[PDB]
Amino acid sequence: KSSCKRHPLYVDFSDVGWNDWIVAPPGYHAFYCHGECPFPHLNSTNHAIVQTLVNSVNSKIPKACCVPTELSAISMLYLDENEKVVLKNYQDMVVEGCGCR
Amino acid sequence: KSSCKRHPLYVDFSDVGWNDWIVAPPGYHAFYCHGECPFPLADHLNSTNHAIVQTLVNSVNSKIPKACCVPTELSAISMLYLDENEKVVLKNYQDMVVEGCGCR
Amino acid sequence: QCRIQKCTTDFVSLTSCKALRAYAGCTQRTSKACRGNLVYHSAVLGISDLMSQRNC
Ligand SMILES: [Cl-]
Repeated sequence: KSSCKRHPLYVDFSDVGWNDWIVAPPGYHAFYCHGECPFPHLNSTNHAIVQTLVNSVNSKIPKACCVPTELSAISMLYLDENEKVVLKNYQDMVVEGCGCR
Repeated sequence: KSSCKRHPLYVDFSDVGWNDWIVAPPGYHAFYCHGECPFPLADHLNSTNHAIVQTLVNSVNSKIPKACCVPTELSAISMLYLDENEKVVLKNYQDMVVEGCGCR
Repeated sequence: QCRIQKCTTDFVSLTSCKALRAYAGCTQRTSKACRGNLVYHSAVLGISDLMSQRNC
């Protein structure tokens, strides 16, 4: 079973039907997090350390989850009512790092 | 399929063998997060823009997983341990208790 | 400005095709002020997706 890490993901806005409002870009590299948070190095909270230790003693309690722990912004173009271009910075759009939470 | 929410969890330090260093308490209410981050609902709830996107991508391609239900607000607890001098030391451990869950 | 947060909390509390219809109008009202809103543009897609599954 593969452990917690980032994985590539290109988001094509036309595939998600967001090309009806996003003038630019046509998509972007968002990435995603995936993998096991095993008992035996990863970025984790004290809670994630505890839940992981509890899980190693009782399986009915799930392991910590592999989620984005460092994200970055992107800028996109849309149109206002007047068909004028508006630039906006969307926060936490790209995964820079994964961790167990 | 149940949605993302907090669930109770009492951690007994003896059960995890941490009673060999934690003088007090005998355990604590940690809680945990669990449940689906579904396409309509997940949005807020509590989620990053990435979690909104990944969720939308998943509704179009299942091979891309949904956002995950994790603690989004945590709180601290204070515990007692022994130093080398066998004297009791109080310390505040951050992010020990789930106050809230969200999709990330 | 953009009021999809108010439309969402109002639908989420009801859920705990009569609530979806009320949420479809709400988002269409604030639509002008939600022109560059990511949470709105997902809501439009979210509502539309539940009008077909379950169909009503
Ligand atoms: Cl997080």
